[PDB]
Amino acid sequence: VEGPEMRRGRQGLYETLQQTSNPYQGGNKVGDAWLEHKGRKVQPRPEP
Amino acid sequence: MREIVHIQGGQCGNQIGAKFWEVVSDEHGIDPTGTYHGDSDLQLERINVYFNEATGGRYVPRAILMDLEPGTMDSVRSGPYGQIFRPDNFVFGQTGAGNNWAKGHYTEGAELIDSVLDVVRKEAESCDCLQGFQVCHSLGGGTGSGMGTLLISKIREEYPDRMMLTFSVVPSPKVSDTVVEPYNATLSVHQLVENADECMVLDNEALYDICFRTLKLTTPTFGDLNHLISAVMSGITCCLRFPGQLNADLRKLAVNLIPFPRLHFFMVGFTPLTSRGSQQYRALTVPELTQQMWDAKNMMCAADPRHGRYLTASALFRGRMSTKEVDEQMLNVQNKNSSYFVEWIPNNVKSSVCDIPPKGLKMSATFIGNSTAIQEMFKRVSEQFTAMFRRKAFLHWYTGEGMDEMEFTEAESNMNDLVSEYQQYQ
Amino acid sequence: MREIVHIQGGQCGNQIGAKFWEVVSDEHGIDPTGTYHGDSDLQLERINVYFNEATGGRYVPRAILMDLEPGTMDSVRSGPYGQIFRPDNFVFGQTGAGNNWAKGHYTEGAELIDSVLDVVRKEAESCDCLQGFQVCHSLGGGTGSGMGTLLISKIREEYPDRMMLTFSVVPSPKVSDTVVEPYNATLSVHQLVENADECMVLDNEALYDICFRTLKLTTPTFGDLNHLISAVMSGITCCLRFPGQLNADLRKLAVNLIPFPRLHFFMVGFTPLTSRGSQQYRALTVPELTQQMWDAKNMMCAADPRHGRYLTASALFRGRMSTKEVDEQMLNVQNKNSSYFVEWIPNNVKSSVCDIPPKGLKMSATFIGNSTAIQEMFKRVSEQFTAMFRRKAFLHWYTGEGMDEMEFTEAESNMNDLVSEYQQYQD
Amino acid sequence: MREVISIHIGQAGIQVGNACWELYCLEHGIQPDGQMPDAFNTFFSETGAGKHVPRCIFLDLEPTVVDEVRTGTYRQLFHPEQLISGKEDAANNFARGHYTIGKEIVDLALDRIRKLADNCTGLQGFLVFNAVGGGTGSGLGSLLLERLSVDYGKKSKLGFTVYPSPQVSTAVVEPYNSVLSTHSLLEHTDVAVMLDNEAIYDICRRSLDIERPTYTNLNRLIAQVISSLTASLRFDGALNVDITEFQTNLVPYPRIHFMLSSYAPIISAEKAYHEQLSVAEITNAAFEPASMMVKCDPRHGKYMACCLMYRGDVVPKDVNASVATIKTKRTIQFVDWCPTGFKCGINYQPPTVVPGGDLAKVQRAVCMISNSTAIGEIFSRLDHKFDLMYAKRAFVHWYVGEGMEEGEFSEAREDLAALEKDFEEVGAES
Amino acid sequence: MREVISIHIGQAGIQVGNACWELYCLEHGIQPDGQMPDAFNTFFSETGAGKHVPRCIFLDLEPTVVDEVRTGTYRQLFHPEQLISGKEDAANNFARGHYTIGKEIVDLALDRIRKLADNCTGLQGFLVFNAVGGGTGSGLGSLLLERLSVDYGKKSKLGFTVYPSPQVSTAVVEPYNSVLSTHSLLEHTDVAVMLDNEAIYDICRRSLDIERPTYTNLNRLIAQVISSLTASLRFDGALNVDITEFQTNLVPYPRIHFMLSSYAPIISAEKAYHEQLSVAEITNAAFEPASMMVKCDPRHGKYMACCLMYRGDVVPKDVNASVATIKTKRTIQFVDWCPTGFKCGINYQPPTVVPGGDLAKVQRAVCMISNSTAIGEIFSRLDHKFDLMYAKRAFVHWYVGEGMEEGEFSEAREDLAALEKDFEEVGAE
Ligand SMILES: Nc1nc2c(ncn2[C@@H]2O[C@H](COP(=O)(O)OP(=O)(O)OP(=O)(O)O)[C@@H](O)[C@H]2O)c(=O)[nH]1
Ligand SMILES: Nc1nc2c(ncn2[C@@H]2O[C@H](COP(=O)(O)OP(=O)(O)OP(=O)(O)O)[C@@H](O)[C@H]2O)c(=O)[nH]1
Ligand SMILES: Nc1nc2c(ncn2[C@@H]2O[C@H](COP(=O)(O)OP(=O)(O)O)[C@@H](O)[C@H]2O)c(=O)[nH]1
Ligand SMILES: Nc1nc2c(ncn2[C@@H]2O[C@H](COP(=O)(O)OP(=O)(O)O)[C@@H](O)[C@H]2O)c(=O)[nH]1
Ligand SMILES: [Mg+2]
Repeated sequence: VEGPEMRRGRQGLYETLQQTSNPYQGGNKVGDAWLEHKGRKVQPRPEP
Repeated sequence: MREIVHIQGGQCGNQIGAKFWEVVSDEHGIDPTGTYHGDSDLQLERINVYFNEATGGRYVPRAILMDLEPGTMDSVRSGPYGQIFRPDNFVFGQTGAGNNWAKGHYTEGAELIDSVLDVVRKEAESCDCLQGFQVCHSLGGGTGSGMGTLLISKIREEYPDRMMLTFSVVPSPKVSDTVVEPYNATLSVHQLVENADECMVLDNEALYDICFRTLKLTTPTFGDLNHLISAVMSGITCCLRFPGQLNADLRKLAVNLIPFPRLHFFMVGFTPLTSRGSQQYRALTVPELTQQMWDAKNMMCAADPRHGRYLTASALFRGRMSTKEVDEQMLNVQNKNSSYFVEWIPNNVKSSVCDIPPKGLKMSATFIGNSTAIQEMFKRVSEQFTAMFRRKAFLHWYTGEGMDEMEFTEAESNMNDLVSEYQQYQ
Repeated sequence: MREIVHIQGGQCGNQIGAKFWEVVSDEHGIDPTGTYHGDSDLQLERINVYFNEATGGRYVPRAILMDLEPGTMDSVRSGPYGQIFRPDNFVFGQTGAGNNWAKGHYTEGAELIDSVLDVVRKEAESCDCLQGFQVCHSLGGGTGSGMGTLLISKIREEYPDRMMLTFSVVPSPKVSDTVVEPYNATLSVHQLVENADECMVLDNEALYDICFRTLKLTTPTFGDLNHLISAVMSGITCCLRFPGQLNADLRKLAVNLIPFPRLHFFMVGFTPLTSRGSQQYRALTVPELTQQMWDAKNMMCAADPRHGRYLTASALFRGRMSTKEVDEQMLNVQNKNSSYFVEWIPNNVKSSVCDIPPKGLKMSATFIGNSTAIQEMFKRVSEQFTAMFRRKAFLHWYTGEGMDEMEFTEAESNMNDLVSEYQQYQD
Repeated sequence: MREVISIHIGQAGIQVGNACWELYCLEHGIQPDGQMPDAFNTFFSETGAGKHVPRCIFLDLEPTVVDEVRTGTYRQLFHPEQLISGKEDAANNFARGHYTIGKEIVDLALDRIRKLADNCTGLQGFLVFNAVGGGTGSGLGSLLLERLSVDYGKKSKLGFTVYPSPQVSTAVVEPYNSVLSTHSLLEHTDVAVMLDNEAIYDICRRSLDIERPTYTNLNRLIAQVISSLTASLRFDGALNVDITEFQTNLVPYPRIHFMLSSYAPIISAEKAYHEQLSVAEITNAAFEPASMMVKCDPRHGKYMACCLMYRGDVVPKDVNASVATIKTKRTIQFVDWCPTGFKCGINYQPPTVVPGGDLAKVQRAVCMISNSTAIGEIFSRLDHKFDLMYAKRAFVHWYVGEGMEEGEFSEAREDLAALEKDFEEVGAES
Repeated sequence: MREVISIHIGQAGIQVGNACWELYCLEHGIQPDGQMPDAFNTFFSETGAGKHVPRCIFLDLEPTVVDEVRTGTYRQLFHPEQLISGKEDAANNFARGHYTIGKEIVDLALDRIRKLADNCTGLQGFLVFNAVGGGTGSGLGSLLLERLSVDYGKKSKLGFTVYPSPQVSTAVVEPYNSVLSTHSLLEHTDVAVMLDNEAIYDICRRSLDIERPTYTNLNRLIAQVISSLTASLRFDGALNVDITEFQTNLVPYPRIHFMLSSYAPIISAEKAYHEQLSVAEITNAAFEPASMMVKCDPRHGKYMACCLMYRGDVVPKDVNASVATIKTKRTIQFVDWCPTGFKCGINYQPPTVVPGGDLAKVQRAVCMISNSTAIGEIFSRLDHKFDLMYAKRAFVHWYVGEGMEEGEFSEAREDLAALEKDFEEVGAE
């Protein structure tokens, strides 16, 4: 029967150890606590 | 041609070496079906160290799986890269030790050691110049703790001049996994003193600490800890399987890390572990590898290295790396921290470089450190045994199987003997 | 090979220090991603002052951002130019001091200041030569005051041969943003006198009338306020990162502007402040720069320079300028009104020229004034602190965390010492 | 991650708790089923997949008000175990809520709080809601407030208490229960933000211009005050404030911790278009006495410490400009020893509008929460009412039967003499 | 091969076993007729062409509870002659199930154990299910466990025994039956797991909010615990615990082998939506005393040994953090000579849900079995009930005439007297 993270979505430590891919400009955003820090809302407006 | 025979012991050993061959075969470019799919001839340049050529290009490891219950036989067979092993190396029991060190060593280990010793004798004779034997097991259990240490005593008598690499996990201090850990560990360490050439101490709670703080993994699974062990198991044999500007095999490390024959326990770690968030922003250079090398948070042992003096140290750098930049930063860490290195051995740190790095990484390094701080693990394991032994609890299981209580009394005496020997050199 | 470490503390520090990193990244020419996109090769000459080389040519700032409240780093990362900072430098807390100097300095700082000196030390010996440290925090608050000044005290003990800038914002004269501002201002001053090598003061109402009367904008926001705060700090280090005819490093800004070690507090002013509707009528000539630079309205502190003389003045000119007109204008203002200058220092004004101007503008200047008129900013806070303390107001919150009134008596004793010695040298 | 655990005791708290949690689900967009169609995380804990439960307990000895929530529009919103009921109510008796009935329910009540404490990582504080005139509002809260202080050290508590008006009240022993509850909230509650029942009736009649309001209408604009002060914790702002920021900013002395409350824009939907709602107009309306949530004339008293909670499209200069204009007005008077009297908390979100509510959609809003010396007028009239009640020991025999003793009446009266004399001397010029 | 044989003795054995194999066939996909539409070998032996039969025997002296299984929906699952019946009941007589009518029925039982043991390749242990208050469970269980000890030496024998409650005893001669059963189970059974029918009643009333529970709802909760202890065999995990792993790591002394039982998440369907069930929260619920399945208070005792069986999607990272947080709590106490008091076992399959059962779908679950010094409270109390009854020889004439003479009462009294002296010295610091 499959383990926890095989059904969570993140599989193995290949990407984070071999340092392939990239969190920014990429697809994988499921691993790192800095990445799942959501943070407050954004109300953007350029400086006048 | 300097080949290594792998022995995997018990629940911990069979799971560690499952991911260990899952990484090394990927490092050498081996697909799940055991054939070859690589691109550089350097990968196939030294495969006799770990693999055997078979008919049709099949690559089978020299790994002997040994355990007392058949539960882990399906666990490694149905896993990823789980079919690469020869079936004659699947020597297994049926009853299970049940965390009974006496059962793995005396009662049911007797009818299984004579079977696993035939397989090791089969694999050792087929290969030409044995660099040594690698064993992986646990110290808190009964199958890899008891029957694993019985294999060490038998294999040392048969091959006394060969080298034993003992890979052991130690019971964690802050968290307990089995109640009988003081009985299992203090007994298993004692035969590791006279028989094992060198031992490489691992610890689970240090591996949990590394994943949560350094790698910043939200969920570190049971195999993520296993993956970090395999990254350092593959680093010890970096110079064997690959060329290098400065070569350092197993025996060159052992003579430079063992000043006295009973002080052969090491604390180890892997340098270039950066989190996914801090992945881009790290300028991967030699100063980064050194400042993470001697960080106490990067160690994979329960003992803080700042507590006890480093007796000897070893570094195995990997990558196209400047040999001066290695050397001028070994001197930097020795001079900036003078009290943590022992005085009566000049030039404690020993460094070597392997020209090819692991896949996807450009600069990497693995560590071995023979420190006198590891008595903190040794003293703590022993004092749990002394509190256990004076009440004689959890002992009727042990003494009902062929151990009188006196054989335990040499166990803490030898355990107190090493903490006496570590005490005088610090 | 001179490296400047930027330190931001608290709600005000992490928000307005972000915009300082907005303008430097816009002026050195790096994108929000982190790569170089500048036109000239002059920008790449001195990148090491503020940024670290990394993998893929990315430049990560030498900045540690630190506070006790998690709300700021939600805002810091979400804003533009927010991805560039290293997350290892993003050390934060969980409780939050909440405008209290005692919680930041003693109670809830003690479990975190040991963490922030691990992060600072990692970026300390990473670079070659520390020129010093710069910090931009708040004095009316508590998460950047108490937590900040303890860091400022600790780094001087560890690194005593390096220099300190404190771009500290003081409470406004006519309005107050927090009730307990006079306590946290005076307790921060008592620590910043003996630890900070020099101090530059910014005041929000001094920014408010500038952004309305001179910049002719009806509703500037806080981002408009922080821009002139961000613009002046880039004028501090203009001569470092870029060549020029005459170079003034940041140690020059210390050794020249400060006659005595206690008399180090300054005031700052950005010179070319013209609106969008009034720029094309104005001729961009260095007489027009020098008249605005010496104006009382242009200063970004609560003081009025007609009250007190300048002990030492400075000017950080940026661009291609004729230095004869630069020299003779400062000579003229020294000769037009010798009453407004301190008499017992001849030729009080320093000028240094950076050959490249900032983006868009072609001629600019940055006034640094160690004026004795800024004792009014000290005195008005000092009379507020005496009046609040004499009824022991708001004191059980402070003394309950490990404070006693001995420091509060001592904090006043250095507070009124400054206004006494600043008035003494004016006479 | 920071969280706040609101506490509501008494049926006044539950009806406020029905109104206050109505807006929190509406403002964050939570449907009554409890699903999302990290802003919720300061009030709602995630459970499983896309589900939110309130970080609150509804403990009350009266079961009819508790199960009304269990059968209302929010059946699947609240955790049924967090809603704690009682077999019999205290019924305007502090003795019944503190000693006899209260003891067998606070053991279960603190267990839920302990279960709530481990779920949240960093707990910012507790918001306590009760009516000091009620039995379980005075009794059960007082037993609960002292148990929280001995369990969680120094953690912030916000007393959002409902006091009876000296001119209008709906029970005869509310002076007894308010006096006895005040004896417990001085030593425990960090900030006691006051609310008057009759004062907000005048706001609905005059400013909100609805001539027939009910308690559902009255609780909503109270609930709009509660969200405005905590929205800075909820949402980003130019100058954010916190729960922990508020106590050390508005309480100068450890036994003067009472706050008056005022909400500036109170206009109807038809009035909303015709009013030029503006930053100067709302701030000038904030200091206007009829906008106060508590029936006070601040001309008689003086403002010691004040606090401005700004929501919406507010630029920094006019809120600072409104600071200067108030200080120039001789009508608004401050005590001479607190020159820095304003805290400006600006939030970028305009307040939400409740469907079917009397309040209209507005862009800018101000929540004034200010300490003042006019609060002693409330406690003097309550003490004057308590003096007539205790002059002949009427309504005392109920209290002595259920555990309480005669001497507790004198000790609670002794504190209000000390509280009243402390209000006068602090406001006294020196 | 990992192969275990479970025996069910007495009325409580049959009803627990009926709810047991109900959950076991649903776990492995076995239909009630036995037709599967690799891991079944722990409890089901494959027979012929695609049919599986339980590795159990339902032996009892009441014919009414045995043929209820025969007439029930599981007529095609169990073997016909593995459901052993009896002509005459023991009828609350310990001497009858030991000497009078227990002799002629134990020979048929041993034949079916031998036939089942030869069918299984490697036997892993024995599971027994009884209530010691009844005549059949105490009497025949004394004789049956005696015979398996001689026949099957040094083999693990797991005991799931149900004891009379402090407050409730639904039979009068239960203090006689319980004390005389403990004389036999002390030397022979390897691990005994104490259960009390009235502590499970408190669990069902509070956790499952059922005001009217019955024996079937009690046995659903028991079947979940037995499955959780044996799920390590049937499915893999990061840390899997054999039944042979279990005895040696939790039994410190030969005469101390009684265990407590705890299952952490007991949540109905309505409450499962709102409760955030994570590892740190449930490990506090496992050590919570109201969730303990016997009426001994662990605050009075000291935890000597403790085993944790974790089911479901349990990561191993937080179970180390969860155990350490328990050890930092002051209320949970450990004996001074055992600093290492935990055994954590992690299994990857979630517990199944039966259709119509009170338990709901839960992602992660914890089964805790511990050894504590508070077990002397349930043994000194039943000592007081038996000593008071033996003061004037109540209900003794029934026992004397059925073979068991008067010495066995004094002998079993002295055996439990040494047992009471045994718990007070092991807890001594
Ligand atoms: N503002 C406001 N006040 C309320 C509301 N409901 C009740 N009150 C006030 O609360 C007073 C009664 O006190 P409570 O604490 O509610 O009485 P209780 O909770 O039933 O106390 P017990 O009788 O002991 O159960 C009334 O006089 C009202 O003035 C409400 O919804 N809004
Ligand atoms: N766990 C559990 N215990 C039960 C159940 N039903 C009855 N019991 C217990 O069993 C006790 C009755 O004694 P038993 O051992 O069942 O009686 P018996 O097995 O029929 O033995 P004899 O009557 O002598 O043939 C009661 O006191 C109950 O506590 C059940 O369904 N589950
Ligand atoms: N790093 C690591 N440690 C393990 C692994 N498996 C088991 N352990 C450790 O080994 C100890 C118990 O070993 P055990 O399961 O009893 O081994 P056994 O004797 O073969 O059954 C525990 O402290 C575990 O933390 C593994 O795959 N990796
Ligand atoms: N220019 C500017 N000043 C600010 C800003 N935020 C706060 N301040 C100043 O800082 C003081 C309040 O800071 P505060 O938030 O309490 O600091 P902290 O809580 O300790 O981090 C006020 O006097 C403001 O003048 C901002 O965004 N821009
Ligand atoms: Mg009520």
